[PDB]
Amino acid sequence: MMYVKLISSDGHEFIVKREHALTSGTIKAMLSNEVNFREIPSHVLSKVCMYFTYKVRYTNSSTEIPEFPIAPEIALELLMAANFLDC
Amino acid sequence: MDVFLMIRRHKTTIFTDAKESSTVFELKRIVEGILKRPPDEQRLYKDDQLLDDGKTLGECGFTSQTARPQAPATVGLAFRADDTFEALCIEPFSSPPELPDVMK
Amino acid sequence: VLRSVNSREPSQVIFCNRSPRVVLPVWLNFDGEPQPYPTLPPGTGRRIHSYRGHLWLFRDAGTHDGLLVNQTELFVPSLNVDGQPIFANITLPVYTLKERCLQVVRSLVKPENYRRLDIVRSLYEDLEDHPNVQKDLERLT
Ligand SMILES: Cc1ncsc1-c1ccc(CNC(=O)[C@@H]2C[C@@H](O)CN2C(=O)[C@@H](NC(=O)C2CCC2)C(C)(C)C)cc1
Repeated sequence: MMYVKLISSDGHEFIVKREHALTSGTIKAMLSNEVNFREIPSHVLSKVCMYFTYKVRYTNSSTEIPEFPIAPEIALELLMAANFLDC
Repeated sequence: MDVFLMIRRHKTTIFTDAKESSTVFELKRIVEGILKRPPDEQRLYKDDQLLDDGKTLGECGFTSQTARPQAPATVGLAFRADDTFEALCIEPFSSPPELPDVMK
Repeated sequence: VLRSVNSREPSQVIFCNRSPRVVLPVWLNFDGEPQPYPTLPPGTGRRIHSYRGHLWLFRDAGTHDGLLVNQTELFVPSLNVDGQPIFANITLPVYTLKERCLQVVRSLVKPENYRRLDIVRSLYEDLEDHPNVQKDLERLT
C-alpha cells in the first residue's frame, strides 16, 4: 500500500494512504512523497486526516451517516485549511 | 468489522485501519511495511498497557464502534535501540488558541 | 420548470428522518413555489398522504442546510405496490470539509459579526451566502 507523509508547522509527521490524501487537489499538485505545511499546525492537520478517512468510508453508502464533529476552538483554523486544500 | 486507528510514536502518527479479528503481531507487520523496523523491535500499547502479539484488536478493546473513521483510537508505539526498548513517548498535538470574542 | 404534476393519483409515503437534524420537508407546488410542511425531530418518522408525480426536498429546519433523500436531492412518490407505502429515507450528505466548517462557524457567530472575523474577504462572502432553497432551485434549473 502506498502512503505519503504530511508534515505540520510544528513538525508532526502524519502518514496516510496516498488515495486518501488525493481528496485534496492542492495536495495532488504539491506531490505532482512528503509535503510540508508551514501554516497548518498539528491540532488542525490531524483533523484534516480524520476527514479523509471519514469521506472515503462514507461516500456512496446507504449505512446511515454520522455527523463530522468539529470543536468550536478549532473551527476557524480548520475552515482556512479546508479552503486552501479545496476539500 | 473494520477498526480505525492512529499509531503514534514521538512526532509520528500513522492513520490506518485493520480488522477487529486481526492480531497485535499482524499490526506490527503493517508498521514494518511503513517505518521499516521489524516486529521484534516494536512494542505496541493501549494507554500504558503493553499488548501481547497473539491477542486480537477486539480483545484489546479496539472495537468498530469505538475506533471510528472520524474519531480513531490511539495505539502507542516504542522502538528498541540496540539492547533495550525506549520508554513510550507520544508528543501532544499543538494547543488551539483562545476563542475569539465573537465566537463566545 | 421544477414543479409537481397535478396527477390526482394518491401515494402514501413514510418520511423517515435518519439524520441528527430537525428536518423541514418542502413540497414544490404546481407553480414551482416551495411550500414548507411540519418538521420531523431527529430519528422520527411520519406516514403521509401525497400524490404520484409530486416533488419534495428536505432541509435542516433551523439552518436550511441541504439533506439527501434516498441518496439524492429530490424525491418523487411512485405507485404503491400491494398497498405498501414508499420509503423516503432522509440522511446527511457527506459535506465537504469547507461546508462543514462554514456550518459550525455560522452556528457560533451572529451574522453581524462575520466581518469581525480575521479571514480573507472571500470567506466572509461564503459565510454570508448561507444555504437557501430558491438558490438551489435556480441552480437545478
Ligand atoms: C404530518 C406531516 N409531517 C411532516 S409532513 C406532514 C404532512 C402533513 C399533511 C399532509 C397532507 N398532504 C398534502 O398536503 C399533500 C402533500 C403534497 O403531495 C400536496 N398535498 C395535497 O394534498 C394537495 N392536493 C392535491 O394534489 C389533490 C388535489 C388534486 C389531488 C394540496 C396541498 C393542493 C391540497 C402531508 C404531509
